[PDB]
Amino acid sequence: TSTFDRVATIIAETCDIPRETITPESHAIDDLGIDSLDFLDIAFAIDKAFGIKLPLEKWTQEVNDGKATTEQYFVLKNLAARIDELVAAKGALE
Amino acid sequence: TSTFDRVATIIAETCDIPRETITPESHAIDDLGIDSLDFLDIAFAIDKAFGIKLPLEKWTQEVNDGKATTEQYFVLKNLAARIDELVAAKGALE
Repeated sequence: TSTFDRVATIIAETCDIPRETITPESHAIDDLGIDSLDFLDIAFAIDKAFGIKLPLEKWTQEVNDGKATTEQYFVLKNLAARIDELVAAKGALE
Repeated sequence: TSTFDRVATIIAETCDIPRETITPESHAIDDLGIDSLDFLDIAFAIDKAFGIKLPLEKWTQEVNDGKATTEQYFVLKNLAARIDELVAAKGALE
C-alpha cells in the first residue's frame, strides 16, 4: 500500500472525511474542511501510524529561513514524501 | 511582565495582529484571524521565547483520552498557565 494511500485513509478516518475526496494534490491544511484542531489530530495519527514524529517546529523554522515552502509539507503527495524520509531515518535507528 | 502579556506580544508581532485586540479570553486557534499556519508560527515563537517546547502531540493525546479540554491549551489565559508549567519543569532541569 502506498504511503499516500495510507495517509488518505488516516485522514479520512481521523476527521470523518470522505476518502474519495482526498487526492495527492489535496492539502493537510486549509482544505478538505480541515481546521487547526483537525490537523493536529492528523499529525498525531500519522506519528503513531508510521512510528515517527512530524517535526512541526523544525519545519516551521525551514519555511521561515527560506529553506522550504509550505507545499513540501502540507500537499499530501509531498507530505507522503516527508513521511518516507522520516521512516527511512527511524528505520536505520531501529 | 506577566506570562500572558508576553504571549500577547509574541502573537501580535508574529502574525501582525493588533495587540489591543488580544485578551486573556482570546484563542490561539480559530480566532484573531489565526489560521493553521499562523498557529504553528505562534507555537514556534513561544518555544524560543520561553526556552520550552509546547508538546502538541502530548496535548492532542490528552484531549482525545478525555484528560483535557481544548480550552486549557488554546485559551490564551490558560495557554499562559501551560507555559508557566513547562517553564517550571525546564527551570528545574537547568
